[PDB]
Amino acid sequence: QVQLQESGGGLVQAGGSLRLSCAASYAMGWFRQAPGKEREFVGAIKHYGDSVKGRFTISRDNAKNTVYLQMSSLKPEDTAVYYCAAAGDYWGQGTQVTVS
Amino acid sequence: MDVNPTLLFLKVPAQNAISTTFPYTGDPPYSHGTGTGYTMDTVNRTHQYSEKGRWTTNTETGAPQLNPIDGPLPEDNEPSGYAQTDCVLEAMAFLEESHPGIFENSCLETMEVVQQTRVDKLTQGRQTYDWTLNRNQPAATALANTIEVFRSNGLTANESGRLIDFLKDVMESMDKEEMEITTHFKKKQRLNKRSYLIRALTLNTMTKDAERGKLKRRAIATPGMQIRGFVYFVETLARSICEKLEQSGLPVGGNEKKAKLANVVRKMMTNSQDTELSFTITGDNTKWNENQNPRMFLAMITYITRNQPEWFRNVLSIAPIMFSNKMARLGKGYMFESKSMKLRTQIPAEMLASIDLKYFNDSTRKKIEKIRPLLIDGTASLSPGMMMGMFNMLSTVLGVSILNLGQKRYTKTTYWWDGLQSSDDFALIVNAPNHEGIQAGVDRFYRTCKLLGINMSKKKSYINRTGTFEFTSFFYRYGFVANFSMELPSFGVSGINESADMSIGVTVIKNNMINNDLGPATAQMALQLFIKDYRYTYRCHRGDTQIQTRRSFEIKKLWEQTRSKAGLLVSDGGPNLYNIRNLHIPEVCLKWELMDEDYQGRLCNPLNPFVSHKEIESVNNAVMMPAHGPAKNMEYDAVATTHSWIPKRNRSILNTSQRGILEDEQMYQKCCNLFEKFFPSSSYRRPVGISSMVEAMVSRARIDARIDFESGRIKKEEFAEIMKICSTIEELRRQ
Amino acid sequence: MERIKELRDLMSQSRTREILTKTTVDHMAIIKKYTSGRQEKNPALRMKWMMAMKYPITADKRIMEMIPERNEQGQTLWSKTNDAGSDRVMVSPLAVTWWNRNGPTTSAVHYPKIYKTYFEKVERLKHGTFGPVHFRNQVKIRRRVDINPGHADLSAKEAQDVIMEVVFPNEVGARILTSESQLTITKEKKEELQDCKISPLMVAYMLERELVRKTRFLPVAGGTSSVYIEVLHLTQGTCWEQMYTPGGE
Amino acid sequence: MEDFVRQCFNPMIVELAEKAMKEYGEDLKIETNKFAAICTHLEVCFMYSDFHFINERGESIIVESGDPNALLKHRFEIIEGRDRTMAWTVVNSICNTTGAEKPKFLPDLYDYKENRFIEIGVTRREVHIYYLEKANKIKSEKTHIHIFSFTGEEMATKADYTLDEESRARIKTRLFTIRQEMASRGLWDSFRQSERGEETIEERFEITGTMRRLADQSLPPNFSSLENFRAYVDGFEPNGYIEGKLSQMSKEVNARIEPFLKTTPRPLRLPDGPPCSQRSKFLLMDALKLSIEDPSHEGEGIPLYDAIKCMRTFFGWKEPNVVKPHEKGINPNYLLAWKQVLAELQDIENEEKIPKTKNMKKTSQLKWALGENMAPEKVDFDDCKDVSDLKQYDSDEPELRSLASWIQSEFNKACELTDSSWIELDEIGEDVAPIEHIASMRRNYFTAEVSHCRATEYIMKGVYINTALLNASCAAMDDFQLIPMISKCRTKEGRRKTNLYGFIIKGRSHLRNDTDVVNFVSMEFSLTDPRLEPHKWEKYCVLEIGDMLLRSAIGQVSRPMFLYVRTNGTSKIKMKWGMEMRRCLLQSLQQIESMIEAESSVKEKDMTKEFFENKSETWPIGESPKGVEEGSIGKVCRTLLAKSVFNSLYASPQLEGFSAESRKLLLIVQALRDNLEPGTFDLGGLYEAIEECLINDPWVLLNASWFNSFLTHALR
RNA sequence: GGCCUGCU
RNA sequence: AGUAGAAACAAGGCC
Repeated sequence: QVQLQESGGGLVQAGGSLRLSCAASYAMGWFRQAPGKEREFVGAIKHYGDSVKGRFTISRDNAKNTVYLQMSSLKPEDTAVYYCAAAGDYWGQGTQVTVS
Repeated sequence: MDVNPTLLFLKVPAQNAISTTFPYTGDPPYSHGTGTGYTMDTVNRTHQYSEKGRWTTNTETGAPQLNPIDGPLPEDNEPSGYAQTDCVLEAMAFLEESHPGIFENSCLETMEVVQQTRVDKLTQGRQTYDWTLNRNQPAATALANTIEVFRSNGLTANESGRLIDFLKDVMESMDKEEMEITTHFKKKQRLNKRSYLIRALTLNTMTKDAERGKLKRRAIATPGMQIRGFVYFVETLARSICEKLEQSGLPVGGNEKKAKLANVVRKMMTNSQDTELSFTITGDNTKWNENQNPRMFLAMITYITRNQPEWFRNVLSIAPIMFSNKMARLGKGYMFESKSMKLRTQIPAEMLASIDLKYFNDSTRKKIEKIRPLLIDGTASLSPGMMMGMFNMLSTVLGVSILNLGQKRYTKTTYWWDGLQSSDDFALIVNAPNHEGIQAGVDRFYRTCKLLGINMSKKKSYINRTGTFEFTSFFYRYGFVANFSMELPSFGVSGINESADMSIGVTVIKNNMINNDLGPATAQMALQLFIKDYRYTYRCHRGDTQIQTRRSFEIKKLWEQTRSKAGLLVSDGGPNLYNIRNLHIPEVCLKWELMDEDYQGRLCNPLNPFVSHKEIESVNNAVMMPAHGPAKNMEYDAVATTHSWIPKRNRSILNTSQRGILEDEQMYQKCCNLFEKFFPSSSYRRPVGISSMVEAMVSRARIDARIDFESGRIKKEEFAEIMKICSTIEELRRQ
Repeated sequence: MERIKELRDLMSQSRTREILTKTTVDHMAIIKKYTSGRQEKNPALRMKWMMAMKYPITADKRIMEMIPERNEQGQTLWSKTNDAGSDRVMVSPLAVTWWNRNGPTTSAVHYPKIYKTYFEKVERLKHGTFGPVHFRNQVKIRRRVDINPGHADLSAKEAQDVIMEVVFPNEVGARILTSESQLTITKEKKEELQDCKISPLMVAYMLERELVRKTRFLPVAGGTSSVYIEVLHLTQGTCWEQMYTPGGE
Repeated sequence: MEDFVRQCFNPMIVELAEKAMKEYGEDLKIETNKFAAICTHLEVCFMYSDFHFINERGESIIVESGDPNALLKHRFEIIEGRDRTMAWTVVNSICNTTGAEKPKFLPDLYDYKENRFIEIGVTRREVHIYYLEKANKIKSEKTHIHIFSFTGEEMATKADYTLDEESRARIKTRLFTIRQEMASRGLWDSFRQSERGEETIEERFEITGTMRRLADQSLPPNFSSLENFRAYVDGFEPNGYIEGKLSQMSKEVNARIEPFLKTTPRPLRLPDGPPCSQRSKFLLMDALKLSIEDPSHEGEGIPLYDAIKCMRTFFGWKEPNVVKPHEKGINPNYLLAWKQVLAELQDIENEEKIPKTKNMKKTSQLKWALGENMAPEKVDFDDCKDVSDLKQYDSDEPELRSLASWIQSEFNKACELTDSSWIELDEIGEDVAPIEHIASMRRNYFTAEVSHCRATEYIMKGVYINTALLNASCAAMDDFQLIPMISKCRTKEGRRKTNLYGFIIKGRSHLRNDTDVVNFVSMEFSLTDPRLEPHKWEKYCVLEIGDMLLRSAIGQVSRPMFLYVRTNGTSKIKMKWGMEMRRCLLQSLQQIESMIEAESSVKEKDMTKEFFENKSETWPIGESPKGVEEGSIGKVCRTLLAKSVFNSLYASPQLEGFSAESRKLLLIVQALRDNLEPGTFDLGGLYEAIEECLINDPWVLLNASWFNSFLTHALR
């Protein structure tokens, strides 16, 4: 019943900024998965992990049915396959973010 | 002419001048060295009075134990510990029948107390054998050390704050494979199951000093902390039982003892008609404690606790179960001297198991040879009988059962008997129509006593016609006669402090005037002598004299400074206004109207750095060990003055490896003072709960800052400062 | 301010921090009584032996900043060496007498109000009237009598809540006293001792002594009244009776 | 269900709720819905209290995040989230500071504007019933109550809602979040009704493990388990078992009564051996006094100057020489010590001001006399095991010694009057009651009788000597100290006088235990020649130091004047008990006053004056070869005082044992004399108990001889 | 020689 | 030597 599509990923500079958005068909989460690993918690809606706190901000528009993740001051260690959005059981396909 | 005071008894009856026969004006006998010899002698004597029992080896402690119960009946008048289970059960049954509802009620109140008792009740006790250090220490210290060890080992049920939970943890500790203890020389040492069992079942033996009335010294014992809770519960039950028995005299004072003795003698003699003869036996029991088997106390309690919740029966039965397997530490050891090489040595008692016997004399050699088979890990198994009156009240219960077993309903004969029992001492009034009847009655009473493991000392006992007898240094001759020689040692300076000593002395004079029939002129002489000794002890002379002392200068300037010198306290070099009419008034209040306001204010100043009060229990209570009796406490009336200082402590801990105990003392006292300043009622009512210190202290800081702003000195600046300081200590406790 | 400040200072050091953290409130009493000092077996012998030493008594550290280290001739009054297991310092007995001749003075007018029992005894005796002494055998019979003449008809526990609410109003807890006699006692002893600064503990102890009924068994002949039992030593003897009437009657 | 509280709520609240769970002692695994419900209650309490601040006005300042400032006051301050003790602490503190009324149950919050409590409760059921339910639970409450319920409705009395409505929208959004999250979970099969107020527990004290096996080994011989023994006890009923064993028991177990007649008691046997020696710490019967006739009081004065002045009052000094040796020591050391004492006394006399206390030089003489460096050095057993001489301390019965006639004469002359008053009593409150006047008159009579008595002089001597010795030991622990024996009396003429018996040199006194011994050497002047009763001075060394001339009708005697010198020792306990010798006066005079009161209870009148003046009545107080001699009441006073003084002087365990075991026999004899048909079970045992206390003490042997004489005179 | 303790 | 009496003191330990 809840389909999810992520937008706003791509190739960015180190110290740059990026606004991920997930459109949905409930609480929301943003999770990430690096190429060499399983899932890592980023943000939920608010709470943020240690590795991303102060840099990243989660927000939602319940009228637009969208959850946003505003990333700033990006590091090469934010690079992940992929930034996935989730609804709680329902998982997006994820959007590629690569920082360099 | 040769003077002879004893001939005075040819005109004055013996009891009317018995005070002359009490040499209580000289130094009482003291022991000088080890008590190991006495401990070994007591163990051997206890084991050989029950030699005909049966031997076994405990599977847990591995120690040899001797069970004489239901053993062969004695065939001689020598002491015997061969008590018969059926006979004692029948005696208890008859006791219940003559007093229906005694056991059930007493068990009900005991159950209430046990299930509402707290752990802190164990701190209200004198020296106890701490097994963490293998030495005697104050009850509170030993309890704290044992609790710390238990918590370090994983037994934390005592955190519930209930004595029953502490005992549950104690029993659970018995089934542990390996416990850990701390030793300073800190080193962590591991104790296996058997070693910990023996350390929890052992007793510490010492020599009793200041014991007047015998040529030879004796040994006494002190148990550990694991077994004191069960003992407390058992003694609570026994006290509740004896309080319902008029034939017992152990749980009462002296005057009550005299009243009951008078009542029983009047009842026995008055009811006796002209045809019945009456005889009083002033009996003492030889080897009272050595012939009382803990298994028999177990039987008595399990009969008492019939038709009761099984948990109550178990908790009350745990104590005699541990006494039946009790071990005794031999003692300090033995000191040897070599005059050829001019040296001395001190060997600990634990070496007695393996040390050669060339150093010991014949008597000690034989004692060691006889006690060695019972030595297990430096301590001797003492199963057969009690060591030193730990179960006083249960022994009194057994004696009262014996006394009641001759109510003329169980005697089934013309003769009958009654009397009063207080452990190790009794008065027995036996009536019978003829001398043959009296002889038969006394013979049957003695025989029944021998069936319960109780022996009558024939050497220290005698029988006469009723009207004259003795009981615990109370001489009855058609009415109790005052002695005043038992209280003579208590007429000096007690040794608490100046005000306390003054009040205690005057109160003792007053009491001995009320009870021990002290004369008016004698009381005045006692007051004069006490004042003289008090002034000569505290260096506080009248002030108008030229007696140079270390304190005669300040006293003299205070004297010359004061205008109304009649108001000065004797402690400050003032006149004594006490008299027979003023013996019940504190010194401060008797001289209040005569003091100058300046001296009065300086004296009774709350900010004085000398007065120190710890708890409600230790405000005006002084522990004076009376001569020829157990340690007792007295309420003394006194006003908190600058003279209420507390004296210096020992200070010898600084040269011992146990030096860190003082740092722990200081830190604990600092924390306790901080808590008291945070919780003013900490002393009067001991706080209860399950939270930790800093939580309560920080939270009360929050609230008190708040409200003391809502009216008081605090300000927003200070209130916020306190709030964020509370947050700071919070995050500090986090890390 | 201060209190939380020494709290923070204590928590600064690791050992006291651990003691504060792991120790629960219930164990308060235990650790407070935790001491290496044995209870003396023969107090008189050592009091007669210690008083021959210099610095035989103990006093709080504050004494070092109220009393000079030496008097006019140079006799030392206090020492800076602390006691065995406390922060208190050992001082000489002269520091007591010194405090009574040049120490700070206060207003002791409220001590009579605190120590009600003793001052009532003094007042009762001061106005007493003696009588002739009659010499005849006295049949002293032993009876249970109440010694405290000011007991307010309350038991120990019964008056303990009253005492707390009078002195420690905040630590009362659940209890709110129902009996109106307790209400009036609380009101009176609250308004009477509203600013007395002797000590909370001594105030509570003396209130307990005054209000709580206590009873003891004594050999009496006549009398039997509470006021007549405190002077039982002066009115009744072995072969003499001294008629007496306390000031109260 | 607990997974929900794992997931959603923050740590702070979950551990607060876990401690509240531990509070009342019920376990979380059996019923968890209570945990969730009360943690949601606690959460609404926080979320309602926080984010709400106030400044000096009312009109709370609401900030989403508290900025750094002193303006961090909280609008609502929480009650719950604390222990019951602290919750009631806050309740009482608020009541006492706010002057408000104390509620009987737990509130949840306090507010300033309206100065009162808030009891927040959000229940599953609708508000309009739970509100008045908790209202009727709380009696006559002014604390405002406010409750929510899951449907989203709010209510309150007074139509009062105490703060912003957006906060309440927050509350109900939180509420429906809870609701339609359980919707995903599915808990309402019990969520509405899961707690019914269960409070019950059974106390369990189970014996198991090792402690059970111990219980199986603490039974009678023929029992196998505690279960079986308890079953037997419960099934046991009395069926005449004491009678069976009484019949079967041997008849030799008896308590036959042996009649006690006049011919039964035999005299106590005294030990035989070398005569008994002197044990006192000072001369009692052979003391000599050098005096000055000064006006100073007992404690008033300086010791050394008084001693020197008294000694200068005597002329006739001779070079000292040995008269009677110690027989075991080195008498030349005693001689040299005496001359050293004299020399140093002169040395003090020369200098400016006599020191209050003097220290002496530690010469070899007093090193030997005071036993210095003679204690064997303490070592370890592992280093001394092959030494053949190494053995225990000598522990055997003391040497046996027979009684001598000197103690009898010493006691005889210890009860004799003197030409001085040796007691100067203190002051007492002026007597106000007639009974106090009677007491004072009695006391004055006894003081007049006993003050002129050698017993009082011995009391003062012992008290002063022991006080000085104890004080010197406690002060000068290391260095040998000189102390002159001083006692001050008052003559018949009324002139005060000082008396110097001799000197005491105290040695090293590092006394730790109450039994540790301080050694001193005592020197005392005397005129009694030691060549007449040598066995009484076994441990003394006696020199000849001068000649004395006392006025007598036989020209003038010009007697010799000797010095008794000995090494003695004491201990802290002995010093303390010897410095309380004044209670002998008490003991004695209490006995006499008891006699007087007992006799006066017969005749309804005080009988003291006629007893002390008429001297008609007399008591047996000694035996002469003619027969038993009786003396007035004053002589009885002096005799009892002397007995108490000698008890305090010659105290020992032998004395205590003999006193007890002879008081027993005295009571038996008194019963016999009263015609009370006394009987004994083993009189030989009592006799053996008495006779084992008599070993070598002169005082106890004299007491035993007195007891034998009393038996001989009694039983007639 | 210097310093520590006196119921631990 | 002395005190004392069923075992001790006649200083202890630490450098």
